Amino acid sequence: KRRKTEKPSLSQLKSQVPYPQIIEWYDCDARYPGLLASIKCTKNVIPVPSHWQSKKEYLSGRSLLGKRPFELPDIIKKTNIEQMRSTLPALDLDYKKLHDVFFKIGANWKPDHLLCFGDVYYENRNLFEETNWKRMVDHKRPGRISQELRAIMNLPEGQLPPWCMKMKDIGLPTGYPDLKIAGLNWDITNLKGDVYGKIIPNHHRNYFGALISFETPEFE
Amino acid sequence: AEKQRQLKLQKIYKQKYIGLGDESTTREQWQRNVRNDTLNTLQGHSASLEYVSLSRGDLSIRDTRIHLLKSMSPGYKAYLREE
Amino acid sequence: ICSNKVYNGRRTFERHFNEERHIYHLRCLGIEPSSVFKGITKIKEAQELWKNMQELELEEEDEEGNVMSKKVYDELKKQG
Amino acid sequence: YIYFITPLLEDALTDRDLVHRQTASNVITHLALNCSGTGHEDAFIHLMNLLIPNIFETSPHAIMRILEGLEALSQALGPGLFMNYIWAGLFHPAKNVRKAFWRVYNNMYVMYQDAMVPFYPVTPDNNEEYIEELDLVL
Amino acid sequence: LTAMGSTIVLYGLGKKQLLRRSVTQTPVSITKIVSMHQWNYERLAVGDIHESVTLFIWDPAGNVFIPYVDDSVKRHVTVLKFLDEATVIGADRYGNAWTLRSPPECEKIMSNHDPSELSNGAIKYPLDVITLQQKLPNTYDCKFKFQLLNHFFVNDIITDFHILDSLSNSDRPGCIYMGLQGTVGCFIPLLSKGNVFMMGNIENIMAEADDTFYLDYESRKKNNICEGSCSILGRDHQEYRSYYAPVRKVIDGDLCENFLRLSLNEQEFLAKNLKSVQVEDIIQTINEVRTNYM
Amino acid sequence: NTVYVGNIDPRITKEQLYELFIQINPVLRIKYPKDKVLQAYQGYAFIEFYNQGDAQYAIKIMNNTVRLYDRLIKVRQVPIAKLFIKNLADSIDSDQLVKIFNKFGKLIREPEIFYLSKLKCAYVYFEDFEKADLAIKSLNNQLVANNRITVDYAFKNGKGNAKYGDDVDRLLN
Amino acid sequence: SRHQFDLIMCLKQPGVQTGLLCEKCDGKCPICDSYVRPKRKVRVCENCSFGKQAKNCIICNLNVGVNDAFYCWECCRLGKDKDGCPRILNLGSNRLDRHFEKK
Ligand SMILES: [Zn+2]
Ligand SMILES: [Zn+2]
Ligand SMILES: [Zn+2]
Ligand SMILES: [Zn+2]
Repeated sequence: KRRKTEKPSLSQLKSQVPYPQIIEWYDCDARYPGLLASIKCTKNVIPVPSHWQSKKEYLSGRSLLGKRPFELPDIIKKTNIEQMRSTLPALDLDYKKLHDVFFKIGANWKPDHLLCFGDVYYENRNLFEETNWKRMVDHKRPGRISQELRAIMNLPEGQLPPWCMKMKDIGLPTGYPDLKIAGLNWDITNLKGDVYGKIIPNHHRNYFGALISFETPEFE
Repeated sequence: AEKQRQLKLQKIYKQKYIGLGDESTTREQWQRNVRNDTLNTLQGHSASLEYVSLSRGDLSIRDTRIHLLKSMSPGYKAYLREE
Repeated sequence: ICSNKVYNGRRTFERHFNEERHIYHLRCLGIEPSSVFKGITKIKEAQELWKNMQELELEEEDEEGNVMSKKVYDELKKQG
Repeated sequence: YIYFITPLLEDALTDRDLVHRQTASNVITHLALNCSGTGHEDAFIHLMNLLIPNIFETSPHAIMRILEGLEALSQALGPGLFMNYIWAGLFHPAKNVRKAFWRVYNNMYVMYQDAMVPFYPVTPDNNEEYIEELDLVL
Repeated sequence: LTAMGSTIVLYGLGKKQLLRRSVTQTPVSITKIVSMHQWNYERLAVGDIHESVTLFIWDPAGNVFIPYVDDSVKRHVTVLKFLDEATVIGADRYGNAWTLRSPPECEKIMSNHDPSELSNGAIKYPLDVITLQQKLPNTYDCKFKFQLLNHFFVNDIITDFHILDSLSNSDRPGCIYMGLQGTVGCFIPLLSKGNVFMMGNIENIMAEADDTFYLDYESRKKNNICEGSCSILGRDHQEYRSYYAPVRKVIDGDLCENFLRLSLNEQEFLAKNLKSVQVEDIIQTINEVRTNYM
Repeated sequence: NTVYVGNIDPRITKEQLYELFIQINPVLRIKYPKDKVLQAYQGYAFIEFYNQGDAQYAIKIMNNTVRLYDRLIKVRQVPIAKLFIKNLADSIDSDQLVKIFNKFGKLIREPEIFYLSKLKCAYVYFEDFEKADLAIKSLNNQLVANNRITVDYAFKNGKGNAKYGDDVDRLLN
Repeated sequence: SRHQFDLIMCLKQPGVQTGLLCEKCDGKCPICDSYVRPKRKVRVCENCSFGKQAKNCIICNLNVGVNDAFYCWECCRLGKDKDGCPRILNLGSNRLDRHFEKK
C-alpha cells in the first residue's frame, strides 16, 4: 500500500537517466527504479522484447498465416535435388558435387540477412521484405528505371523522364548533387536503354589479414 | 512436479554457488554478490592482483589481496573510517 | 497537459503521445516534440526535463593570449 | 555447415508451433555447443535474436529446451552479449519477466562467474559502494 | 592529442604555456580514457575503463573528432593499437586479447563520404541503421558496431602491443605484446587458407588428445591412465582459451607446440585421425612458424 | 520529411514506388498500406525522406508529373480561449458578435450560435486569455439589444483554470 | 533426469569412486542420456556407494551395473560433468506405475 504509493514519478526518474527516452511508464513500479533505469539505460544493454504484457503467447500473428513454408538457399538449390524429390503437393547425386557445393562453392557463402547486435524479432515482423529491401537499395540507383516501371510509366525508349523538364527549371536533386542526366549535365548520346543518367563521383589495403590464396579442403 | 524440482535445484545451486537471484532479490543482496565476485576475481588471478598492486601503489602485493578479502565484507568501509 | 482531458483507455492515452494537439501543447509550450517527452502527464515536470535538455585558446602575440578565446582573437584580427 | 542451417531455423524458430520452436532450440543446443568458438558468432547472434522472444514461453519441455539452447548460446557468443540481453531484462517490474530471466541468469551464474565479472553493468552512480579498485590505471 | 577523464583535448604550442587548440566532448558512455591510438592522424580509437573502444575521425575545419562506430560489448581496455585503418587491437584488464573491425557498411560510407557530413549534413544510412537509432538509442548511438574479428585469452595483462611490419625480415607482419606479469607473444596473420586449415586440424588433435588417450586406454580395458593424462590438468583447450569470451578466428599455436615434445609413438598415434600428411610434415608445419614467420 | 502520395493504382507495388522516387531523392522509408480485408493496396502511400528539403523538392518536381497506369500521381505535404455567452438577443447576428468582441480581442475563429432549453447562446473564440478576461470583465451581466447577456468560460470542467493561463500564455508565445 | 522429471539427483562433491550402470542403461550420459562421444567417467560421493547400493545403476537405480558411466562432450563443456554427484534417489513415477501396472 504505502510502498505502492511511495513511487516517484517517471519524469522524476528521467532526470537520473542519460538516455531518458527508453524509460517507460511501467518503470514507476520498478522495485528499484533508480537502479533499473541505470541498467536499462546502460550503453550496450538490449531492452527486453516487448511481447511481454501481451497474453497472446507471443504468436497470434495474422502475418503468421501468410508466411512462406521455406525457400532453399540458392547455393543448395543449385544441387538440383529440388527437381529430384518434389516436396510440394533414387535421387542419387555426386559426392563431389554436394561436397563442393558446401565447401568449394559455398565456403564464402553466408545468409544475406542475418541480424545485428540488438536486432530482436517482434511478432509482426517479417525479415523477408527487409531482405528484398536491403538488396533493392543495392541494385536500384537513381538515373535508371526498369523496363516494367518504364512500361507502366508509358515512357518510350530514348525519351527522358517527365521530371527532367521540371528538373531543368527547379534544378538537380538536392539529395543527388553528383547526379547526371542526358540532355542537361550529361551527354545525351550516352543515353542507353534503361539508364538515362548516372551519378559521377567527385571523390576520385589488404587489411593485414589478406589471405592472398583460398584453398578449400578436398573430399578425395 | 517439474517446477517443484526446479525449486529444490534452486535451493541446491543457491547453497553451492551462493548468490543466485531467484525471483525477488534486493539490490543490497545482489550487488553484494557482484562486489564479492568482482573482488574475488581481482584477487583470484595473480595477474589482476599484480596489476591492482602497482596501480594502487601499495608497499606489498598481499596488502592488496587481503585488502580485497577485507573489502568483501560491508563493515570494512567503517573499519577504514575508524583508522 | 491536454485540457486536463479524460481518456477512456490506456492504449488510447499511449496513442496521445503522438498526436497533433498533444504536440501542439508541447511545442507551443516551449517543450519541443517527439520521443523524449513521451511519458509526460503533468505540464510541470517536463519543464524541468526540457531545462535538462537545453574553451579554446588562440595565443595572442604578447604570449598572454594563451587564455584568449578564438573569436576574441579574431576580433583582434579585425582590430589589427 | 552452420550457415546453411540458419535460413532453415529462420522459419523454424519463427514458426507458431511450440513444437517446432522446441526442437529447433534443441538443434541450437548441439549445434551451438560443438560449433562454439569457431567464429560463427555472427550467425549465432542471429539464431539467438530469434530465441530471446521465446524465453517467456511456458511449459516444461519448451522452457527447458529453450534454457539449454540459451546456455549453448552462452558458450558460442560468450556471456557479454548474452549478458546484455539478460541485463536489460534482469529485474523489471513484471514479476513474470523477472521470474523468467532470473532462470537464465541463474544458469549463467552456474556455468560462468569470473566470465561474467567484467560484464556487470555497474558504475559508481549505479551502486553506492561500487569497487574502488576497478578505476585504477597504471 | 590528450584525453581528459571525459573529453579529448588537442593542445597546440603556445608560448609561456601551451594552449587548447580544440576540445571534443565524448559520448555519454565514456567515463575515462585508459589508452588511445591513432591511424595516420586521420582516425582514432579511444578506450575506456568500463566501456570499450570507440573510433573517432578528425575533421579539419570542423575542428572536432566525430565518433563513427561503437563497440559491441563492454570490455575494459588497458592498451590499444591499430593494425590498419579499419581494425583495432585491444587487451583487457582481465587478460582478453581481441581485435575488432569496422563493418563494410561503415567502410563504404567513410570511403565514399567526407567526415564533415557525418556530424551535420546529409549522409544516407540504410533503413535498418536509423530504426536501430530510434529503437535502441543507447547501443546504436554511434550508429555502427564492431563485428568481433579476433578474440583470445592470454591469462596475463597485456601492457604493450606493437605492430611490426616484419619480424627479422619475415614477410608476414606480426603484432607482439608484452604482458604486465611479464610475457611477450605474437599474433601472426596466416596467408592463404590451408595454413590455418592444417594448423586448425593440429590444434583440434591436441585439444582432446588427452581424451583420445583415455578412450584408447578404455577400450584396451574392455578387451582386458586417467582422463587428464595428456593435458596433465582437466582444462580443455577451447574451454581455457575461450574463458571470458570464445576465441573466434584465432588458432592457438602454443598448443600445437606441445605436439613437438610428445614421443613418436604418441605423435603417430594422434596423427592417424587425419587423412592428411604424416607426423613428419606435421612437425614441419609446426616448426615453420618460428623460422619463417619471424 | 514525410510526403503523402495519392491517386495510385493498386497494381503499383512497393518496389515500383521505391524505384520511382529514388530517381527524385533518397528515400528513407516507405509506408505503403495493404488492406487485410480485400488483400489489396488502397491506392495511396507515404514516402519519408531524409529531410524536408528533399521532401519539399520531391513535392515540387513530383507533383503532377509521373503517369502510372494512365492515372496521374498526386503528392501533398503532411488550444484557444472559448467563452460561453448566454441569453443573447434574437436580433444579434454572428457578424454583430464579431464586431462586439473584436474591440476586446482578436478572434481565432467565428462565434457559434446555438439554442438551449429557446435560450440563445454562443461560443466565442479568443486568441488571448487576457483579452478574454477583458471581454468578460466588461461584458459580463450586461444589456445589449435590450437583453441581459452573461459572459463566462465555456466548459471543456470550465476553461480558465490555473494551468490554463500558464499553457495558453505559452501557446500565445 | 533430462526426460523423467520427478527423478531427483544427489549433487554432492564427487569422490574417487566411479558410478556403475547396467548393460541395459549402457551408453547414456547420466545427465542428458546421450549416446554420443562420452568423455569422463562419472564420480559419485562416498555417501552413494557404501554397501550393496554401490552396485546399482546410477541411472535406473534398480539393476546392478557392470559398466562405468561417462559424461558426454556436451555435458563436459556445459560443466554439468562437475556439477556434483549424479544419482537417482527416487525410483520415479514411471518405474513405479510400471511395476504396479504389471503386478
Ligand atoms: Zn496529452
Ligand atoms: Zn551422491
Ligand atoms: Zn540402469
Ligand atoms: Zn551429457
